[PDB]
Amino acid sequence: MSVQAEIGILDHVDGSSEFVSQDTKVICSVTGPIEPKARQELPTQLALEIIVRPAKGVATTREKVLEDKLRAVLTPLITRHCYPRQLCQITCQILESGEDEAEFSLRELSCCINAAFLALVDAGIALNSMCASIPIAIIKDTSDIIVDPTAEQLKISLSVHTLALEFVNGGKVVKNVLLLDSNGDFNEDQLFSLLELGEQKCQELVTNIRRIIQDNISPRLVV
Amino acid sequence: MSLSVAEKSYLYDSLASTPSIRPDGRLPHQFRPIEIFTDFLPSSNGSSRIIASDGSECIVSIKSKVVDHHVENELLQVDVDIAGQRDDALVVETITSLLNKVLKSGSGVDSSKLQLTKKYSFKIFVDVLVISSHSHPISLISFAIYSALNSTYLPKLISAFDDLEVEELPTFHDYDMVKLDINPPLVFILAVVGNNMLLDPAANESEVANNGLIISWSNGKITSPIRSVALNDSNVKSFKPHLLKQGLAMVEKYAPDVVRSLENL
Amino acid sequence: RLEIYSPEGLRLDGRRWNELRRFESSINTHPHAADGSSYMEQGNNKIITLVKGPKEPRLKSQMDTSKALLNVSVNITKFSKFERSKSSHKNERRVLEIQTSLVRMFEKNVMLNIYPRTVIDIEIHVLEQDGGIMGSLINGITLALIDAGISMFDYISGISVGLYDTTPLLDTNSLEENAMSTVTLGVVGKSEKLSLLLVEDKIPLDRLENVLAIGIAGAHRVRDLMDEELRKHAQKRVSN
Amino acid sequence: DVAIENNTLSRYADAGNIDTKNNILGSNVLKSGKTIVITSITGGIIEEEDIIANYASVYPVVEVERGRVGACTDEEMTISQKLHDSILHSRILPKKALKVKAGVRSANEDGTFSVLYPDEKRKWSYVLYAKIVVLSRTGPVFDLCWNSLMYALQSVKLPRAFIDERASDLRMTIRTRGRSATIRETYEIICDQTKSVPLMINAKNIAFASNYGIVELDPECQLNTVLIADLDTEAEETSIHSTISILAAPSGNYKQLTLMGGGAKITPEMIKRSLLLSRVRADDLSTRFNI
Amino acid sequence: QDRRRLLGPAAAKPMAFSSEQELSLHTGFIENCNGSALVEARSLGHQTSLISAVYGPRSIRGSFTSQGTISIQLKNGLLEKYNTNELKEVSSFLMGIFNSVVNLSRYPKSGIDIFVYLTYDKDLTSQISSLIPHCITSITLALADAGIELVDMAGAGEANGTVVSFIKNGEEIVGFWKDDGDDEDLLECLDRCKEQYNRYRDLMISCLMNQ
Amino acid sequence: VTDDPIWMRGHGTYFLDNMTYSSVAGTVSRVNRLLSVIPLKGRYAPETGDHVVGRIAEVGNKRWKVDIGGKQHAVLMLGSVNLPGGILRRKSESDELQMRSFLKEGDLLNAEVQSLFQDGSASLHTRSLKYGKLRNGMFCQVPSSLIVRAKNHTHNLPGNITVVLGVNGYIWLRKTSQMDLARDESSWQIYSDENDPSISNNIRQAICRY
Amino acid sequence: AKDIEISASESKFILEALRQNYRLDGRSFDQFRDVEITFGKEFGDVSVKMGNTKVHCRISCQIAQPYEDRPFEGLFVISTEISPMAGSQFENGNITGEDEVLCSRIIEKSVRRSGALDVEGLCIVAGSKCWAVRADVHFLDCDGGFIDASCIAVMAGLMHFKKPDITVHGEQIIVHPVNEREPVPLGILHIPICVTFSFFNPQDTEENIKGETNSEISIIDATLKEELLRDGVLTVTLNKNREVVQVSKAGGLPMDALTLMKCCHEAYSIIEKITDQILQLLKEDSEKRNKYAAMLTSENAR
Amino acid sequence: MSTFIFPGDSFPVDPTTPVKLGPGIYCDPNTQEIRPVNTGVLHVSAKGKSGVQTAYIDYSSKRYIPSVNDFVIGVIIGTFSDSYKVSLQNFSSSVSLSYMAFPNASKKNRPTLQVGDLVYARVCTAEKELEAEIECFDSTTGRDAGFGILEDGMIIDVNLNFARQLLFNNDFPLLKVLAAHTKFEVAIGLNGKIWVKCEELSNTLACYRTIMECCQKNDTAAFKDIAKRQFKEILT
Repeated sequence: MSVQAEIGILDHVDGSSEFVSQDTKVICSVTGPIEPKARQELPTQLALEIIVRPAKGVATTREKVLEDKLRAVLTPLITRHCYPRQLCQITCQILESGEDEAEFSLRELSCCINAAFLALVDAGIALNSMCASIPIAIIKDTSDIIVDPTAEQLKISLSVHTLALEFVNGGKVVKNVLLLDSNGDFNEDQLFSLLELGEQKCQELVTNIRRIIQDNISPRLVV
Repeated sequence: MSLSVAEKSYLYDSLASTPSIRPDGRLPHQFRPIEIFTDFLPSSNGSSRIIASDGSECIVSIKSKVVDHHVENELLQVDVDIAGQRDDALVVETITSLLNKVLKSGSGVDSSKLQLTKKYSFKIFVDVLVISSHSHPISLISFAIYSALNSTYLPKLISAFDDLEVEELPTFHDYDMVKLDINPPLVFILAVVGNNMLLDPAANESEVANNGLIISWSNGKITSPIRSVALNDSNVKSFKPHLLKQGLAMVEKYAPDVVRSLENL
Repeated sequence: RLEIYSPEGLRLDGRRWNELRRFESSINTHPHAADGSSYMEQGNNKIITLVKGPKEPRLKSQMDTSKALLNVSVNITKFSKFERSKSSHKNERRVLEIQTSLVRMFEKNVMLNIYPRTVIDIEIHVLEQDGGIMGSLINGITLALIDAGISMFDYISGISVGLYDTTPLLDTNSLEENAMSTVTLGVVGKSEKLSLLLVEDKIPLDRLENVLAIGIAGAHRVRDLMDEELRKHAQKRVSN
Repeated sequence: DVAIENNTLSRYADAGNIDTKNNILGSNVLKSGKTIVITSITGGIIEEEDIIANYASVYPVVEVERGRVGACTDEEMTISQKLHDSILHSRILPKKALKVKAGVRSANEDGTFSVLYPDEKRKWSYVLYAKIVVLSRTGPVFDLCWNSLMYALQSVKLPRAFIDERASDLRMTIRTRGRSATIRETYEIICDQTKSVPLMINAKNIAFASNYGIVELDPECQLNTVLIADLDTEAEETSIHSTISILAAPSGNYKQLTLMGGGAKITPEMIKRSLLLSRVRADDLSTRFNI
Repeated sequence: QDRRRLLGPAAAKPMAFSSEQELSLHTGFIENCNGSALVEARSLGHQTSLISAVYGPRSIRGSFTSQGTISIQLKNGLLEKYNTNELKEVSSFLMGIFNSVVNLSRYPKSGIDIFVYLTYDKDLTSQISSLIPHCITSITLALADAGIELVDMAGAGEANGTVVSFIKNGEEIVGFWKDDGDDEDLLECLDRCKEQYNRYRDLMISCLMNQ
Repeated sequence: VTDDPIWMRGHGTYFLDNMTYSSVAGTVSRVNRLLSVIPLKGRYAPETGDHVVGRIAEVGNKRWKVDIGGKQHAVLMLGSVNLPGGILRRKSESDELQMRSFLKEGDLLNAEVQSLFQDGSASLHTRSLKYGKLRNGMFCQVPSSLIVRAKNHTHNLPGNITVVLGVNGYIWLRKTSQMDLARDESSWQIYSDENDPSISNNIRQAICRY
Repeated sequence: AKDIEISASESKFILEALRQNYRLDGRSFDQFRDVEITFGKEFGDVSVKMGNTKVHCRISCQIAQPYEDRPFEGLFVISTEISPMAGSQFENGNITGEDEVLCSRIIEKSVRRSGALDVEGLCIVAGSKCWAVRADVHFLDCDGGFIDASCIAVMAGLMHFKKPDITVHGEQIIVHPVNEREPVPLGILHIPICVTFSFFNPQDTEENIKGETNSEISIIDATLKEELLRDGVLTVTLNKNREVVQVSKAGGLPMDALTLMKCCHEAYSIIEKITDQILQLLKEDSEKRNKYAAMLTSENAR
Repeated sequence: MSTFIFPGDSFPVDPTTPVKLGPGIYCDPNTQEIRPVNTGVLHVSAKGKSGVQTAYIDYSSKRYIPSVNDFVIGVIIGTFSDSYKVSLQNFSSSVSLSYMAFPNASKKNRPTLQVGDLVYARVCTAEKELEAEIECFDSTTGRDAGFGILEDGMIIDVNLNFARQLLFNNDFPLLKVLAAHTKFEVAIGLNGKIWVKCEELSNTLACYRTIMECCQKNDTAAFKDIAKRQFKEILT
């Protein structure tokens, strides 16, 4: 396989999703809009308090760096002014990484971002645009780009890159780039190659997630 | 604070005048009734329960291990722990410091009553539990450590260890204990309210006092640590050299009697 | 290593198979700054308890209209073992576990209903343990609360049984604890209804009745000392 | 502007003083604006291409002071880990370099002692920390922490390390009150800093950071896309939500770009200008302090 | 490791090992802080630099307090190693001096956060006694720069590991410390430290005079 | 205790049926109309008509919370308080400030029990010019069961000091002032802070001995 | 943390449903929900679902230092840290943590104290090197059933789990990859499975305590609303050998020894059933992992 | 027009043609163009049947946000002097209820209520900036409509989409099915809560079990089979 996504699986929470990308498997919940804690009351804004918890061992400093990365992306995805003075806690539990957690975060991160989008779709919280994120590596053997890499391919990386882009006017016009985190050595001609490919490979992923939400929503909402 | 505004002025007046009368009504040289109870753990080297008149209670317990002392520069470890405070509030750890420095080796306390041959020292683990506090503990802890350390029994060496006896670990006699003699300091607390210097504040006195001076008595004389302390935040003032010299003079006179009454129960 | 029992009915303490340990207690050990207090000896388990309060807390969140808030703090010092405790224990699961057990249990024994907008703090300081300590802590609480004038339904009395296959040995020490499976039990009042049964070890289910039945007798035996101790004290302070 | 003073804090600041209360391996003070970053790099000892797992990492604590009584805050922890992460992916320190060997320290009965050198049983590697504290943070601090780290790292020397004859049969008798395994062998290895050989490091993989912002100007909202280089005030930290962080190395190699497009328009035209600014800043710092 | 911070490999262990002074003052040199001071002391013995920063008056509302309070953090140097407890003692010492010197009544619901950074201490040749003049010099400057009320400038000498702090031109004592000095030093030290206080008094006044 | 269904219905019992098994420690004795378990010792219990000496724990926007040494705090509120500057004056609106100026936390004051409520809580009142703040003295304290229980126990003693002695165990001992001197007052000094400079040597010593 | 506010009518209704001898789920008081065990694509990943209650366990091992008291055993540490995917009354690791401790402690009492995982054999080098086995239990959905589900998640997780084949020479441990040589499964001494009896009072405490009647409603396997609303609990844990592994009873409704033991006896049938279910599910997933391993057998007949 | 919409898409009518806004259409607060923000089915009305078209998206939620003229079941989770404080659906923002929110109640005609009574009410004020208010007295109708205080019964949590779909279409056959199998009393909240009560314990419970079951599966043919099997089960 490639990717699979389901929504609605969890029943006690306002919205939820299960994102699986090959070996990598992230299950997500959005809870809220709910009653703010006083330290997480913000005046005009919805608050975000994101938690990433790894499968193996217990969450550390790493997951805060991930939280920041997630929080960056999610702040213009969720309509902040939609709820003033309410909190939303997004709790992302990793059921399998299937890689090495300290070393590579490429698949882990991309998966969380997508499960967060879906969960928020199920939740009903306003979403301006479609977001997905794809993982891109470069392997040293050919000294070239391999899109959507497996666990083996990640080991033999010299460098690794995630991109996330905001999708409007048919979910197919790139509005903006909400992330481009390019770690390891790159020079510019690769990097604009990673955008280019990146564009088209994202838009496929957007098609697939788009399709999934319609099919799963449609027997629920009927007329 | 926990007292009245009216109460604090009455006290300030009372105490600050020539007689210096106070709720006990002591002259400045007198001490409240304390009760020493000892040796209640058969499991420990020595133990101490001291109940004071304000209803403050410290329990002080002496445990040990013999250790090679050439990999150590500490012989006495104080752990202080105050019921109803955690293990890292400012006052608790500051008390731990004071006490560790009072009991520091070669400084007002022996580092040769704790060694049984010149390679092996006993590391005495002082472990202090304050059962109730609502007044300062350090004086009462000092007094409790005295009675303790003169109730401290250690294992008696099997045989006179040399440092070349066979070059293996020292090994104790099965039943026979050695009495530990060792004279620890005694911390005494003096209080200044006006130009009047008074030995041993009660709780009430501590809450109106400008400052106090902690000083210690070791070995027939006064010695370091010396430290001033401010025994409130909100009735605080400054003081003069002459009043500090009169507090020296006062302890020198009134300390010896106390050590000798406390020593033999 | 070592005998735990013999057909001749001895131990290495020298107790009998339904004999209790040394039970010594005395009440009011802090009668100048604690509302009730008691000292509990069972063996060498040396437990002091203080009850402080009933008092209102000065935090609104700890105020409760429907009943008092109850706090039980189990403090275990660094000289309860034979050696110096290297570890922090006042921030350990084992101790929070005892806390969560004593509080939920005494919360129903004590009437907190008749003390609304109150907080009670039970403060339990261990001075030594030599095992049989989990039943000994219950007993010290029970004498503290009755001294403090805090109403109750019954006395919970803790007692331990170690099963040496089919041979149940009432009361325990360090050897007994570390060399077989121990049961710990509590009964409330002179009832057969058990408040607390705690098992950490494989006890067979087929023999489950044999260890509890002797323990519910064994419990009654502890409870009459508690009454005797208390009425000898109450008679003293009503003569004067 | 960036001003550094180096070896004003390190153990090895002098040649005629080696004092035992000091152990600071490499050190830098760096002042930019008012925001001052103090870096100390410190070792430890742990007995044990192009593949990421042959490069090692510093395990920093970055502490920031903004008037917070604590020092365990969510802002500083995220810095420290991200900082471990940057050092891994920039590939500076190959694990062969911390992989040291030990000679012999043999005491003689001739009243002298000989500590015998190899050419610098069991094996050892070192670990590297950095204790970085920050006083009066006024903007994004990340790049300051990274700039100082490098000048320090290129000042790191490592102690020498030695072992006794029959190290593999030296006893441990430290554990007691078991229950078996309370007498065993162990290896014991002191470090001696009477000689320190200097850090073997990959120069090409040294980067120096910068920071960027992307922001829009509207004339009716103080009643297109504009590029800022670097952020210094509260106002810039607060509201420049689209930002690019680049670590650029001064041969046209880049070891991280991280774009956070917090809401505003980014055309890649801005991105294309920033990658050149960052290398030219990298080239400026390089030549400025000859390190 | 830990959940709040990265601590790397945990079975890893440290490395085993193998007026006579000039105080020159500085202030107002870094910003995000209500006032800051810098004290560097050079002596034959040891050279040292101490940074201080004082944050607030801050409001601490949701409770009414009789008067303000002062809170002292000492932070372990990056080239000096001390026990946490000693830092607590010295924090406690300095608080009780400052309690007496800072006037606290113009400011209800106040907490003041004082940070003492004991950054560099280096010997070319206890220890904690010696840096007490320098801590007291630093912090006073900082309270003055911020606009926090003070009775007199606080300042001290160190004669023979004995530290005496005075205010009012040597007339009043606001604290006394003796730790591992010799018995009966009293006259030598008080005379010697008065000299020191009067000497650093004016230095602080002249730092405050460039602004 | 008993299986009788007419007795043991009151305090310090519980029951299943009529069988009442105690609930507290104490004696059985007839208080009121019912043979009932009566505590051996315990926390101070308020009642109507008691006159108690006690201190402020909290100041609110509508009431002071008073520490009498009971199971919870007793309430003292604005329709129930004489005030210095008149008899009720110097205060035109409710504010937590205006309350606070007269009475600070920890201040000590003699106040009478207006109605005992079934909460535990006791509505108190100060309303005479003898009632209100206790000043010029020294604090003393005992158990509340080793003083006589009476409606009043506040009186002059020799050496011309006055004891002010509640039902709750708190004791203030002060020099005979106008309000206690008028039996053998004040109206601007009811809750205003003032320690007389005219307390002398022999006055203080009398209070330490007493 | 923020808790669920139910009505008085809810409280009345659920009691009356028990009194008149039904349940909300249409269950019996003695009926346990079907647990389905979904084994991963990796060793020691187990998804454990019981109806809506969804829990996971992932097992990890690492090389670790023994402890000072007993260096002849290894380490079992149970994280039953909980994040809000079931409510908001569990948040941010520990924030109250009463339930964390109890579930963690009982699972330790089951697997380490009694034995249900070998610990002696966790020493690679005694007093130097050992395995540390970490069970991290993460609930994703909860509908009561908390202890029961967590336990099954710990033991299925451990049984499916496997660890690097190791060779020692001296103190140097050559760690061997899990494609290089086949990883070794853990030692299992017993199968603890819990059954949590949630006790509801039809009277009030005072009538209960010196009464002797049994008319107490005994139910297992509570719902979310039931978990909150229970007056008392008995958590009893048995293995499939007629021995009680651990008992946690400490607060709630008191009970006669006969009634407690009744409980134990009921649970004893129910745990063989869960144990059986677990056995045959493990097998059929194992058959798919064994499908060419059967071909490449080196244990063959002469 | 009745077509599936996603967020991040164009509006499928022109913004030039006047429209009234309903749920799930947002207007950019800079751009001043309207766009969808929810994933569902979009409906637009046609003029000549309305005065001006009203547009809206039907989207599933499981979390309730206050809107006016909505009918809601709450539990009273606090007693305060002048008002009571309601939680409609758990973990969320305060909803306030005047003392005088009930028919025939004034300040000389104050109620006495308690925590843990169930109420049924209209949202009569809703803001996000301020608190939402419910009155149990219908000011528009002028007769409360059997609004008031429920007692007994059992609250079934539901889906939001299910709850609106049962309320706003009376061709939905769940309650037609149920009415054959018992006689019952029903109260439908729009906060994702629906109350039911029969006279007897058996009868209430069967309703509770059935609506719940039906709600999960959420399929039209499922609904018939589920009732018939469940209402037999409770009498077997």
